[PDB]
Amino acid sequence: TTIAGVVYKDGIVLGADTRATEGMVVADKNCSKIHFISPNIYCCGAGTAADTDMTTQLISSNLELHSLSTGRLPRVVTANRMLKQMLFRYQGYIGAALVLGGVDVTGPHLYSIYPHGSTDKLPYVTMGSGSLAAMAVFEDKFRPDMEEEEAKNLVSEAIAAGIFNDLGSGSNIDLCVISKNKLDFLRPYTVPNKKGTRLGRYRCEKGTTAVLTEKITPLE
Amino acid sequence: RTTIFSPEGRLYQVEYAMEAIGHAGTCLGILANDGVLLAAERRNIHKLLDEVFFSEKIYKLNEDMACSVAGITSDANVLTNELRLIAQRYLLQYQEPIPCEQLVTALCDIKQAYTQFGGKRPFGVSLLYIGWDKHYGFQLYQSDPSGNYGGWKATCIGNNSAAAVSMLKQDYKEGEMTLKSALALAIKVLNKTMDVSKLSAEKVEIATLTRENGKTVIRVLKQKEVEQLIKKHEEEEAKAEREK
Amino acid sequence: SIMSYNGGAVMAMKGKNCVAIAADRRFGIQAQMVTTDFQKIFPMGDRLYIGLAGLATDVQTVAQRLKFRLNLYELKEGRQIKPYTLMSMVANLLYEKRFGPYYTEPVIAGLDPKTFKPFICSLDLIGCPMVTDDFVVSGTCAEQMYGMCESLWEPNMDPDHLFETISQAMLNAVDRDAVSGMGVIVHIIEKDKITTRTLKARMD
Amino acid sequence: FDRHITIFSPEGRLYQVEYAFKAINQGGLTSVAVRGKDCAVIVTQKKVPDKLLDSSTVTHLFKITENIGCVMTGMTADSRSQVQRARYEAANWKYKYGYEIPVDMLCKRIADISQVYTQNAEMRPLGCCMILIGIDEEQGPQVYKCDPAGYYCGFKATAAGVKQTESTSFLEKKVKKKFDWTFEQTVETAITCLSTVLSIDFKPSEIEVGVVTVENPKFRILTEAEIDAHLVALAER
Amino acid sequence: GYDLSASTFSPDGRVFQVEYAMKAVENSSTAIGIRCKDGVVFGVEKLVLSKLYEEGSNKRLFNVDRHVGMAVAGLLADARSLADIAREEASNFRSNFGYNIPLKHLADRVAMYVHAYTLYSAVRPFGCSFMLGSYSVNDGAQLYMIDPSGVSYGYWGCAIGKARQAAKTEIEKLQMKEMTCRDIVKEVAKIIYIVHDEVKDKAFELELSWVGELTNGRHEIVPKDIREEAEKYAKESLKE
Amino acid sequence: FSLTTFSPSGKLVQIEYALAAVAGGAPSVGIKAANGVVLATEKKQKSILYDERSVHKVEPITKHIGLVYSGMGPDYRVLVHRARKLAQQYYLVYQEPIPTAQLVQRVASVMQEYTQSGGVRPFGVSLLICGWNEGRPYLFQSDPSGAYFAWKATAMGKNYVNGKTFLEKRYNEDLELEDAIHTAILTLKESFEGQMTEDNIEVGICNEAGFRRLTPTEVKDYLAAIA
Repeated sequence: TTIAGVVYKDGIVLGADTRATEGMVVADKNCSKIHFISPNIYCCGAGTAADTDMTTQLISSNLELHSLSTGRLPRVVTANRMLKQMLFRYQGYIGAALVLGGVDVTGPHLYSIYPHGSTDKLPYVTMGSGSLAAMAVFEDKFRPDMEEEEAKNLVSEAIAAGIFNDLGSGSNIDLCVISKNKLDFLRPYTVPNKKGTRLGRYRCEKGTTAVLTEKITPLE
Repeated sequence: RTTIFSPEGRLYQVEYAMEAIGHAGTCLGILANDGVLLAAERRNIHKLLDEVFFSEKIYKLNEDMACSVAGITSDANVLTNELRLIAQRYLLQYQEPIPCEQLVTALCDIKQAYTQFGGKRPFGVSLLYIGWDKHYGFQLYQSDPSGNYGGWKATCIGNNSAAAVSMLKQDYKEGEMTLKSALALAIKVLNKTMDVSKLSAEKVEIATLTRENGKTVIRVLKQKEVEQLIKKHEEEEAKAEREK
Repeated sequence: SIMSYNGGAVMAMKGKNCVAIAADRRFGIQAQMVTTDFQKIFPMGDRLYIGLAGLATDVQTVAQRLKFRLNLYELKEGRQIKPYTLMSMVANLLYEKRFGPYYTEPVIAGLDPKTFKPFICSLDLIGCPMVTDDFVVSGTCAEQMYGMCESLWEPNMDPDHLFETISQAMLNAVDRDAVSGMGVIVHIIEKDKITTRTLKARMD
Repeated sequence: FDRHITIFSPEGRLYQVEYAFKAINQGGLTSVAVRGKDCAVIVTQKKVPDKLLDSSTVTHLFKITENIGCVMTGMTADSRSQVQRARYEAANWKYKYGYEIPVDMLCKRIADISQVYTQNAEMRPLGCCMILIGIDEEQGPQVYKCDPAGYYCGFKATAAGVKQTESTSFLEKKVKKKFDWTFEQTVETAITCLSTVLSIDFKPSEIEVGVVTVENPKFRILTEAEIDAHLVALAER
Repeated sequence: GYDLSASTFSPDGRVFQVEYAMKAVENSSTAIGIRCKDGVVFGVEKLVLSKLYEEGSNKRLFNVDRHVGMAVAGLLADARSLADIAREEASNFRSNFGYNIPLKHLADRVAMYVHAYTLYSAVRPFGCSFMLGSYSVNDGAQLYMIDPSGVSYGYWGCAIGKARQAAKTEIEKLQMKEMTCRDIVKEVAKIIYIVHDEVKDKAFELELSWVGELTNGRHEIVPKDIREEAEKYAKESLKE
Repeated sequence: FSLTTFSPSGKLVQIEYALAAVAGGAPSVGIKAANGVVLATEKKQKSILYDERSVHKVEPITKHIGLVYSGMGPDYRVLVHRARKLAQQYYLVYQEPIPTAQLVQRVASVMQEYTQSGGVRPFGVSLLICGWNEGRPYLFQSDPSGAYFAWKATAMGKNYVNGKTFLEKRYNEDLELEDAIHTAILTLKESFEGQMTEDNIEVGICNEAGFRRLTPTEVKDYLAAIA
């Protein structure tokens, strides 16, 4: 898996791949690793998929419960403090490694959260198996106070580096752009890999399969 | 209070909970050889009530059972969830449907414990149960707020029950009771007991239990399906007035 | 391994306005076959089925505990269940045992009971769903069935061809897995009919 | 009868909760709070009967957080409990969510706590009112009050104590003209209200004034050398 | 009625049980405490009901910590209990924060434990008021009194019991803010001898305690050579 | 006095007295049009000092469910929180937004929890619960007893009888969400003891787009007998 984030001049850009493995075998191709937390806060997830799903869902519900009492827009510090406080309580048994980012009244914030409850807020973070390839691009090409399309190109380059140099990542690049006045969830953004067109045909015609038993059961 | 006897060996909260059912809508049941049915009256009669639900007083408990209630309605909503849990626990434990008497014993054991254990009120609800099982076939039961169930062939609970009972005593034809006969009797008992006359089809609710190809069926008659039952009643008692 | 103690194989495959699901019929301990009419596909409504491969104890337990919840649901509710929601119910049921996990990896196949568009899903033993649009597999012969469905599957398929596809994948897959086979059963479900077949398979 | 335990009466009323509003007037003091365009002020009187008391300990103003301040009116022991609970809630809010609690939220948390005492017969309600003040990010200065019953609302101005109707008449008469609200006008309005309803010709020792402003959002309790500056200006005009 | 529980209000917002618990303090012997420039001094009017009791029984001055003292008036079992609570509060404070508890804080922690008994139907309020007194180089001298309701205020001089009025009317004459502890001892004994009435009740014992510079922040019973030298001054000032 | 006690007639008296606290709260209107549901109520203050932009009698539970009440606001703030939690529990299990009827059931269960123990009083509020699920509008009415009723239109609070006859004589289907707001405000104008301003009432509507509390501008628009 491969996920990344940046902070540009106006807001946040997130990115992720779509491959999901169970061993050295590919199970899913069009997974969705970028999760809803709030209309201004999204999260990317690596590690054990079920843990990330349930954790993000729970914090999403709790923030939709907090923002509805307050009547205000949520903040990223609140989500971070929820997540880290839970993961620290589970002492690492929840394998949820995350890249959280949003935009609130104070401005754009970006965090990386580890399954033991450590947190880092930084202008660019990577996570997963293709972390090193992504950061090899960020360290060479990152600049402060960038534009939207420059940031999007940078993140796409990072995820593509993680794809074409790691075995556990591939098959697409998704993005999410967040700003004070807009949100653009881009699924898919680029399709760098496409299966090959098949030459022969193996369509089995009615009769090639032998049957012993038959039953029909009408409905309406 | 309910944990106190009278000198004459009586329990008056258990009697007041039983008096709290005449204020509720009338519900009767009629057993037959082809099936078994229920018939409740809708006192929720108003020009602005919506009637969104499938049924308001007939509650389905299982693939082979339904019930109707009379009394406090919150208590009914409690007991109808407990019934559905008992049924599914039996299914989980044996993977066979629960018979139509174990469920009644299981709910009456809950109702009895509220007349006996300190600071809690007896359930002000009587119930009727219709269902099928592979042991005794079609059955009809009647619970009371004290935790006393009884098998019946036709009974009535709620407002004006003592009159419908007397009618059923004088018009039930045991051994020769089909389902059309039972509905024809229901439309009669429910018209000679309702204060509001003419028995609008909006003011009743009927459910039949039958079997088709080794599967159980619980239907609910629609408006137009009950209009026919009503129209075939004034014709019947207009002919019993022709012979003057 | 654990799930290889009993064996199993389950597949689901969509068509155009239809869907299929298939399983093998063997029950056996490590290397000994006990019974050849073992149930691994369970109905959860009309136009909706679920399949289970893994440890048979967990298969029966999950099926029974899910029918519990489904019956209570559709009693409280006044409607039959959508597949998207059964998926989440199963995910919750399995994630409640995140440290005591049931050893199953279900497969769901059905049609939404209003618009009748097909649905297929897969889950792991702790409940991460996987809503594909081509096919899903779970069991001991997962690679062998991936290899067949990648090559034979086509986008739009009437039931007469979908049956052939999902049968020729299962047969040729379980004929290379030692602890899967002794029969193959297939369910085809449409808006108007549910068809069910047992197939001529090897019993070695 | 229908007045001893928290049951309902035939007219749908709770008399033990109404009788807790009467305990607010047993202390014999009156509090006033006023809101401005850049400020929010609370005011109360400081009545020592003995010269043996240390005047430093006799206060009804309290610091809940650095940015939130309170004035409590009613039975004195109940107020300390409610204030400590407010402080605990304000601290746990920041521990959990990572930013300072507003007044809008602390007030309703205290109200939610108070309503359980009316719905459960375990504990008595508290014979105390509470007025809070604080500066918000977007909303600006805020003045909030909560009751023994769990009612809460925001105010432009309000009072708590014995002279509360004859204070809210003064205040609603002054608020309608809608003059250019300022720090000095706000404090003058509060002191004039408390002087009119009591008719006492205040000293700097007989009152204590807590303030909060958009310039300095930190709650600060004023000194006698700073109340005199506002008191002298009143006699002029 | 409206005066049988502390969970009950009256139609004018009064809780009569808490007042009846103060009526019990009004019917007890008198204790006073005066805050000096460099310490605090406690004095108690200790009544001897019978000659069979030893000299030292029913001690109404308590050491709650090695820098805090406590004088009580009311029910005595209640006072011993509240002393035991004031001791574990200061104990846990040192166990958790690592230094001696201040008195403004101890007073609050005991006041809240006392106030908690004014809210429930299963308990009565406490039947004892009491004074606390401490001295520190940083915090200085301090004197707080706590009532059954749970109120707590600071003082320069205070009294609790029967002759509260008569004793404060004498304490206000003192210019305590100028004086030291050895000079205020004389005044404390003089007031206790002025307010004691020999006809209303039988003979009594004088009980004194200190905290200040001259004990180095250590709450002590006054030595005998000074207590007698003050009891003498009390007798010689009764020529008035 | 006691709640775990029947009368010889077979009545629960404290519940009847809790309904008397609903019958003395501010009026509240409810109308179910063909393409929406309206909720309107009287939000009037005892002085010009009360800031009306701080507390709300119309509150959202989800994107597609909303509330009003008649009676006690302290009691209302508990059930608001409980409903908002129950909706999230439902979403957490099924990942589908809760239907409007299941929330009413699960909230009447909460109201029934407070009717069976000693040492607890029932709620002094009735609720009106609007929704939009499955391409159809819904409107319910939960009571302190634990009982709910589905309505096409109704009114709660002061003068809840004449305000309901007004609807019986001035309401039909084949309406839409804009013809119903005029009728709801007209049904509130019966009991309004003074000039109706944009700040003296509070309105909320639900539709395909979801629940929304209208603003004082939108209130002042239709307060001119406009639409």
